Amino acid sequence: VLYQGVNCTEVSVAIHADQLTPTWRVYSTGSNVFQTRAGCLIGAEYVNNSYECDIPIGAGICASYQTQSQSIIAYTMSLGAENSVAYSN
Amino acid sequence: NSIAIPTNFTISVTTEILPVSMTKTSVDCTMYICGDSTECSNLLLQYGSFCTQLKRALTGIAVEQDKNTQEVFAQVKQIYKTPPIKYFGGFNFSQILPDPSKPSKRSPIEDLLFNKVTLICAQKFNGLTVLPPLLTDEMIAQYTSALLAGTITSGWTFGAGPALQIPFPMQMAYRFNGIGVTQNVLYENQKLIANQFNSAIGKIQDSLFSTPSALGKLQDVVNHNAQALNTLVKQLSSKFGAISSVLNDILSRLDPPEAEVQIDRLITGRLQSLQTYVTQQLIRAAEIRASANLAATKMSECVLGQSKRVDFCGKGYHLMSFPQSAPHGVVFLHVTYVPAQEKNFTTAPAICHDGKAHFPREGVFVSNGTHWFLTQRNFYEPQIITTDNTFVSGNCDVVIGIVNNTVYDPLQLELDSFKEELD
Amino acid sequence: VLPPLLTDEMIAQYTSALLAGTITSGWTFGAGPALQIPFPMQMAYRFNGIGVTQNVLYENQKLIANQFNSAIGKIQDSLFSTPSALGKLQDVVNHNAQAL
Amino acid sequence: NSIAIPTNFTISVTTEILPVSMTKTSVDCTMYICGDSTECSNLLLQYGSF
Amino acid sequence: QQLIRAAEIRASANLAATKMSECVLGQSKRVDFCGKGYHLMSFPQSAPHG
Amino acid sequence: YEPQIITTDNTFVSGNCDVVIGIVNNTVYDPLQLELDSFKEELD
Ligand SMILES: *[C@@H]1O[C@H](CO)[C@@H](O[C@@H]2O[C@H](CO)[C@@H](O[C@@H]3O[C@H](CO)[C@@H](O)[C@H](O)[C@@H]3O)[C@H](O)[C@H]2NC(C)=O)[C@H](O)[C@H]1NC(C)=O
Ligand SMILES: *[C@@H]1O[C@H](CO)[C@@H](O[C@@H]2O[C@H](CO)[C@@H](O[C@@H]3O[C@H](CO)[C@@H](O)[C@H](O)[C@@H]3O)[C@H](O)[C@H]2NC(C)=O)[C@H](O)[C@H]1NC(C)=O
Ligand SMILES: *[C@@H]1O[C@H](CO)[C@@H](O[C@@H]2O[C@H](CO)[C@@H](O[C@@H]3O[C@H](CO)[C@@H](O)[C@H](O)[C@@H]3O)[C@H](O)[C@H]2NC(C)=O)[C@H](O)[C@H]1NC(C)=O
Ligand SMILES: *[C@@H]1O[C@H](CO)[C@@H](O[C@@H]2O[C@H](CO)[C@@H](O)[C@H](O)[C@H]2NC(C)=O)[C@H](O)[C@H]1NC(C)=O
Ligand SMILES: *[C@@H]1O[C@H](CO)[C@@H](O[C@@H]2O[C@H](CO)[C@@H](O)[C@H](O)[C@H]2NC(C)=O)[C@H](O)[C@H]1NC(C)=O
Ligand SMILES: *[C@@H]1O[C@H](CO)[C@@H](O[C@@H]2O[C@H](CO)[C@@H](O)[C@H](O)[C@H]2NC(C)=O)[C@H](O)[C@H]1NC(C)=O
Ligand SMILES: *[C@@H]1O[C@H](CO)[C@@H](O)[C@H](O)[C@H]1NC(C)=O
Ligand SMILES: *[C@@H]1O[C@H](CO)[C@@H](O)[C@H](O)[C@H]1NC(C)=O
Ligand SMILES: *[C@@H]1O[C@H](CO)[C@@H](O)[C@H](O)[C@H]1NC(C)=O
Repeated sequence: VLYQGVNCTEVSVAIHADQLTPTWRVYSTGSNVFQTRAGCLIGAEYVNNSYECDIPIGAGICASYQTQSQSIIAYTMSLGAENSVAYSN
Repeated sequence: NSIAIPTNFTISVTTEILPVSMTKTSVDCTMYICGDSTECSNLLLQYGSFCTQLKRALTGIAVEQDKNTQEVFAQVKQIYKTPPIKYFGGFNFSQILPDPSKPSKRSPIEDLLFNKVTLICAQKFNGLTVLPPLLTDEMIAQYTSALLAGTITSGWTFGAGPALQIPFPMQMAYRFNGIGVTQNVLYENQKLIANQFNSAIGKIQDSLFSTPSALGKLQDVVNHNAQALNTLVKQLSSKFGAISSVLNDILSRLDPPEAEVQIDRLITGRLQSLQTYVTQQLIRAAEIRASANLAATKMSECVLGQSKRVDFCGKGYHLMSFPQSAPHGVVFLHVTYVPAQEKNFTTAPAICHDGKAHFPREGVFVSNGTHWFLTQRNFYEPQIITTDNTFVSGNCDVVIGIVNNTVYDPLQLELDSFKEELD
Repeated sequence: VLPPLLTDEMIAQYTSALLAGTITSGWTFGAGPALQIPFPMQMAYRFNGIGVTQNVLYENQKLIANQFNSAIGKIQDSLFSTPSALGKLQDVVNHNAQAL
Repeated sequence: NSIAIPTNFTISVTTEILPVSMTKTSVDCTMYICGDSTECSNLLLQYGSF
Repeated sequence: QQLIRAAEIRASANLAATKMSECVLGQSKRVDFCGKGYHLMSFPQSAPHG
Repeated sequence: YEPQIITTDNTFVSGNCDVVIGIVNNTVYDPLQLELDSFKEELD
């Protein structure tokens, strides 16, 4: 889940205090809470491996279900393979 | 029989600014109409699924805006890089290429464009939020950089297959053949052309720097969406016939049977305000989509190729274009060949030699008063009229305005010299 | 109803300028300074554009001019005799009048 | 191995008609809704900046 | 309704401007863009609202 | 890629060798001149 426009600290506090309006909860364990510009993403592990965008989240971040069993991950999307052209005179 | 032919040329760089994307908004229908009020929400439910349609319309717009940005900039299969040595025949691209010393890695012109146009919902906290774009400004700059590196190092080949390196002056030579000017014009004047290009780029920076209105097209989009949201928020203070614009005051002072009447008056007013806002956003979204489609077409035809469509890729004969990223849009720098310093010559449709009518193969016959020459149409370069330059069709009695002049046969001259002595 | 910024005379003047440019300078006035060219040579270039050699135009110049003049007369007869020819513009006028 | 090649040609002139502009209208919102009526105008003000 | 028609007219005007630049101020190799047949040239004429 | 011999039919001449940047030295084959040295090589 993505809580739009909010700091993860504020969401974590709202969960701790039993203040958050929706009554369902996401496990929210260590390393599954990731701060994006879109909002606070809970339930996906952020990795440093870029891939093609699958499910867009926002602000450069996409998520996908990958084998690493399988889980939902978040990553900064890749724009393409790099190709340095052998330019010369 | 009077024709004017350019004897010089100018390399001109012009700027075209197009919107690509719109601010992506999202509205919590229930909070806006019935903010934190159960009684209002329960009355709101009697109007059916209007909040749901409004939600879909705004979601569809947000998705479309990301589609528009992706369609305009993500036109390159790979992210291309320039060589470590940025020498391109004397053409200085340092003001359009990424500046590696600054954060965000934007070119000097992109940095200027971003500075000229002006996440946390500090403002308008009435259920109205803004979603970030899927591609960040850095990602757009990276696509622009890839497109620019592709054009500079591979010309038009990266847009129709694998990138193929070509020396930049030869790319320009091909572009000159495209407009209809021979390759030697570029090579003979390569230094002049590079200097005119570099000067024109400096003028682009001075024009954008000194003219506040240069980017008005993008600022208008920002201003119109900001005004639309400010108006939408302002409608909340209206009473619409109710005793008060604040639901907490209505519920605080009145019993449910009266509060429902005052609340329904407010629900009607707020719901009409949201329908007006969404309808206007759909119309503007359609306008932006059309602009984005034009920008994508221009990207493909001006940047990833050479276009023979008049005024499509700037004023003049199109040579090449370079994209630059801008907030909510794209700026194209169009490099064109503009004829200059034309000279007034006498012409003729054909030359009559021995009864044959000679027509030019690639050019126009001109006369500098006393002598006839064949020249390329777009650049004065007189050449001797020979059987290699012309073709023969028919006799001299058909063409209107045919003039009498010698056509030189290159081989016959040899026949009279090779065995002039017989032995 | 507000009047347009350009009057019908100003539009006619722009149309006249564009037509004079095309007739006396061909395509050159649209990409730089206007360069005069004899009209039959402009047509010869246009023939090379479509992929027909210049001698076809010069050998048949009188036929081509006659076919052009005939076609223009037919345009006037078509517009004069067909009330529906300009329906696209009349529909715009009718729709805004109906809306008001 | 059969090809057809034109031996003559016709110069043809056709007509394309396109709208460019629309009648420019202007509406006095207050006169239309509340023509020369102060009481109506004052009630109209409660609908905000429509 | 006026905003929707205005958008339609804008699209038509943009097409007309494109045709002016490519058909009148040049020679187009786009099939059927500047009339039926191989394009040679075009001439504009003014018309009410178009 | 379809390499062909560089001849006076494939190229055109404009100016001298001291203007173009990066010009290289290579033979350009004149098709007619070769005949002139074979057709009457023997003089009679
Ligand atoms: C390609 O063109 C750029 C200009 O568009 C050339 O940049 C030049 O960079 C040097 C060093 O940064 C500048 O020198 C100094 O600039 C400051 C102002 O920032 C000035 O106060 C100093 O007196 C000094 O001039 C230089 O001005 C700048 N050139 C221009 C025209 O502004 C770059 O060198 C060119 N590259 C090649 C390979 O020719
Ligand atoms: C075609 O036009 C170009 C200009 O677009 C001509 O080149 C220009 O020639 C003038 C006179 O030779 C140059 O002016 C001189 O520049 C030096 C610079 O140090 C200055 O010290 C002199 O006092 C004078 O102002 C001008 O710079 C030069 N421009 C460029 C961009 O190279 C060219 O000669 C023309 N060609 C023909 C065939 O007429
Ligand atoms: C190619 O087609 C054109 C027509 O598009 C041919 O020209 C036409 O030829 C006919 C017969 O020669 C002409 O008809 C005659 O016209 C005179 C006019 O005074 C009339 O008195 C005769 O009774 C007869 O009707 C016709 O006018 C002429 N059309 C044009 C526009 O010139 C041309 O001959 C054809 N070429 C080839 C190679 O077949
Ligand atoms: C037209 O061009 C011809 C050829 O360039 C000019 O005649 C040449 O003039 C130069 C001197 O400038 C002489 O060295 C050549 O021998 C001349 N060639 C011939 C074939 O006569 C001619 O003067 C030019 N005329 C005008 C009016 O500009
Ligand atoms: C081009 O040269 C031809 C041949 O010299 C000229 O044709 C002659 O024109 C005179 C005009 O009085 C006639 O009397 C001759 O009978 C023609 N001879 C031939 C062989 O056709 C022709 O007039 C010249 N054209 C121009 C434009 O000067
Ligand atoms: C191409 O060949 C020419 C002629 O052989 C070379 O020109 C000579 O270059 C040397 C360089 O030291 C000069 O000293 C001679 O005076 C030049 N001769 C002439 C006739 O110009 C030229 O350098 C060769 N080019 C290349 C790239 O090797
Ligand atoms: C969240 O709040 C902390 C302070 O509690 C702050 O340091 C951090 O930058 C904030 N993050 C965002 C994304 O606003
Ligand atoms: C191309 O030539 C220039 C001439 O100054 C030289 O500086 C540059 O290094 C050369 N480029 C390559 C890739 O060798
Ligand atoms: C072109 O040259 C002729 C002389 O050859 C001259 O009479 C005419 O005036 C010139 N054209 C212009 C526009 O001056």
